[PDB]
Amino acid sequence: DEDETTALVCDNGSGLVKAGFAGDDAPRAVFPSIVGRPRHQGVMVGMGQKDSYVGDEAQSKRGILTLKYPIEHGIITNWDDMEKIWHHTFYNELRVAPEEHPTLLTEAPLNPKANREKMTQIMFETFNVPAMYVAIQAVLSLYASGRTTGIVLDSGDGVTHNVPIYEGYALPHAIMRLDLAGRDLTDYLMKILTERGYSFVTTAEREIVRDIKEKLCYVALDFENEMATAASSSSLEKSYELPDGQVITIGNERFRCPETLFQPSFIGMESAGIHETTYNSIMKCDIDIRKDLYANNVMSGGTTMYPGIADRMQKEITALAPSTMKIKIIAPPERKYSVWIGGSILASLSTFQQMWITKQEYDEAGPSIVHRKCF
Amino acid sequence: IIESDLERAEERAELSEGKCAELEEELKTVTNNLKSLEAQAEKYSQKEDRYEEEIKV
Amino acid sequence: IIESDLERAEERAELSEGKCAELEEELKTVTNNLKSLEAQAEKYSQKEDRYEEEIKV
Amino acid sequence: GKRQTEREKKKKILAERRKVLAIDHLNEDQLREKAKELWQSIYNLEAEKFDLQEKFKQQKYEINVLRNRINDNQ
Amino acid sequence: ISASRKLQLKTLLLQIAKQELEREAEERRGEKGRALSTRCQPLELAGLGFAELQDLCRQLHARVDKVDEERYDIEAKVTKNITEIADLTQKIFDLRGKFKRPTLRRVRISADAMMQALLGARAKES
Amino acid sequence: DDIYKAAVEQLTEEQKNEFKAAFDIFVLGAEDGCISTKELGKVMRMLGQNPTPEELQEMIDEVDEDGSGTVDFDEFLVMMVRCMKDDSKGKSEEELSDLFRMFDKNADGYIDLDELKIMLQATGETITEDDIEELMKDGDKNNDGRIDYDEFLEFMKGVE
Ligand SMILES: Nc1ncnc2c1ncn2[C@@H]1O[C@H](COP(=O)(O)OP(=O)(O)O)[C@@H](O)[C@H]1O
Ligand SMILES: [Ca+2]
Ligand SMILES: [Ca+2]
Ligand SMILES: [Ca+2]
Ligand SMILES: [Mg+2]
Repeated sequence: DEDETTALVCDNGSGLVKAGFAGDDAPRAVFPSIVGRPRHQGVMVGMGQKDSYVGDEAQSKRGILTLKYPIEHGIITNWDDMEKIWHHTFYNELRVAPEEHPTLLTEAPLNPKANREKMTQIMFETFNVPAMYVAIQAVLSLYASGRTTGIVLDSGDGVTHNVPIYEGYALPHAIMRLDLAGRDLTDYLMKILTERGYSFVTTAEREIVRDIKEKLCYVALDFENEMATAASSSSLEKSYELPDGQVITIGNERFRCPETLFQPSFIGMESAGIHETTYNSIMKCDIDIRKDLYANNVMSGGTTMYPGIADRMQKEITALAPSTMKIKIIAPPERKYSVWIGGSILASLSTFQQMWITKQEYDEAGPSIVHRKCF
Repeated sequence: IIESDLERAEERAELSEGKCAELEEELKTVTNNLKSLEAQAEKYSQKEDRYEEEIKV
Repeated sequence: IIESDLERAEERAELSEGKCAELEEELKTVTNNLKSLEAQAEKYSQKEDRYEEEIKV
Repeated sequence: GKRQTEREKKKKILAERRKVLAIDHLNEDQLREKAKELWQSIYNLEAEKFDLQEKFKQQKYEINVLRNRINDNQ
Repeated sequence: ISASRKLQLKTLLLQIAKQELEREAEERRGEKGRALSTRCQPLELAGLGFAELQDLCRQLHARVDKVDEERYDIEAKVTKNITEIADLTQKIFDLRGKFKRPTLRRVRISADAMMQALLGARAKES
Repeated sequence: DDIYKAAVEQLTEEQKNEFKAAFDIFVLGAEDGCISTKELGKVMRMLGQNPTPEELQEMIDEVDEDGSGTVDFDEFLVMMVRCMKDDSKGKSEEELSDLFRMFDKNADGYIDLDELKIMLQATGETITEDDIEELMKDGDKNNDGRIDYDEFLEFMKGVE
């Protein structure tokens, strides 16, 4: 299927795995990060004895399979799910073995050392891979953006990373990760819908309402004013049609769901909102480059697909920062895949072909030394 | 014969309804994006007018 | 009964096809207006950036 | 952590079949016949390996065949 | 043409198929014999001393371990292949099921009993 | 129909004469000169067992070669010889895979018409072009020029 000896770019982002060959502009195999496990034991004869579903095979059946998240906040919980999702991506979709081409994986900023050593060991010992490389997502996203300056805000599913890069310079001391993202928003919407009257307590419905949020939920331009005008609703409340057919009616809750990002007090945490944390990060940077960080801020992550985030960011930053300079916020189209796109354009360079880590040196050095070599 | 005809008409209607729902979701998304673009364009227009006035001053 | 069901299925298929066609025309119109508005907004932002450079100078 | 132990068990499974050999209590003539039994073991081993190889080939064809079926009834 | 001719052709296909399978089995046995003769060559114990036999046995043990390692790798590959084949076959079964469950009609009454009950003494050849 | 017509032609002349006599007995006084659902059910009652009407239809559909909805002599032989199940005892899945492989000698996943024809040539029997076309159709369902493994599996019903 592939006639070019190039690394397979597999972005294992929290919530959605995006795998594809280098050189492509979009991932071909896109599936959620979920593992469905046979709950009961059947006396039936003939069905697949497979004890571990994955991807679309699990999405197609969520009532029988208990759903487990292979990644939580960033820390890898179960490694069997890791081996399952890579083995599946290798021998069920791509139809190619890892013994013929490299593999450029993308990991989140500020992750545990155990996670890195574990994935590297599974990719070297178990699977025969000629070479591995771990890369931070923020750099590849800035590559795909086509710039060298700005602060990347990557909001995945269970973690949110703010990474400032000015004039092509990483700042490992300022990268601050906060576990507020799509899962805590799904939980907030679920508890407020339970407050509305429709109560559910199973994961399949949780994924359904997550999809409903992805499709409908947006960000408000003025929270309190929308609350007041929605008190007497007319066009502000919408009636959604569940894929099963049950008629759901959702009004203001939509534009109050992502608001939890701006007010973490809703989930009883002393952490500051994403905008205030980004602002504090800007103060932690130097003054000289702060204006450039204001003018080149970039966004990444699937959570940014909601309509109305750019305007909300502009008003909040204008209210926090002075209103004398110019603070333009740029969001490139299809930003979610941009990271992966970067991977593709990063795997075609010959120099990058010279910066890989082969098996033998890793085996003698050991995983810890490999951690030192990368950084 | 009539059961075969019913099955074919049902499959046709199901396909049409699926495509129609996909078109509807796309329409909403594109309409929200267009509304946002119109609002932002209006802001840029008023801002550029204000900046031309400031240039004269 | 199966003939009645076939008639109902044909009616629903016709309705869905008509609605899908109407939505396709609406989508084409909205995309035309969308690209026009995108061009207008790009022009406005370029003029604003020019005015900003002039203000600084 | 169990996966690391799995790789360790892979090496340990290769380790279990090998055992210490003693050449001190044997004489000149016996060692020869004993060498022959080691040789037959070698022979035996390759045979099974060969079998596996041929089966592997066959199995690969199976895979190919199977793929075609999903490409004809989709 | 007739259907009996097609059945005759099909059964001839089956027997010529079986003979081909036997020929392929014999060829595989021959290839196995030749590969064994090429890989594992006999020993040469004539003229070896006490320590030389010891060193030869140690080398044979090392070769034993190397071959077992290769066989274990190939067997792990074969097990992965078995798993993949089972998965793919079951998926194909689920796909191709739909409406293709067959049976042999039971109202087809056995001719012997039917022939006796219809004829009596006239039924001798059937 | 395949195994049925084979068994029919395997009958002897005296057997076929008894079959014609039994046919005349069944259509004795009939109005269509053949054994329809009515006459078949009458015969079944005369015997003892009772046949379902939908079952009578499905049976007449499994013996006719003309399209009359009734059983004539040419179909009487099939209806009176179908008792032995010739297409039973299906070959093991491994044997079926071997069959597909040796019919797919060039290792491609498809039994092109060339392989089927050379196989028919190799069998030795005088292969008629009509036989080649009928077998090619029986195997290759979608008529793309080759018999895949699913179409090959379809080729095993009525075969043993
Ligand atoms: N099309 C979409 N619309 C809205 N939200 C989305 C969409 N796709 C993903 N998300 C949200 O983004 C999160 C997953 O983001 P992720 O795939 O990790 O981004 P990235 O791959 O850029 O790191 C989930 O919480 C999900 O709710
Ligand atoms: Ca007839
Ligand atoms: Ca072939
Ligand atoms: Ca075909
Ligand atoms: Mg992200």
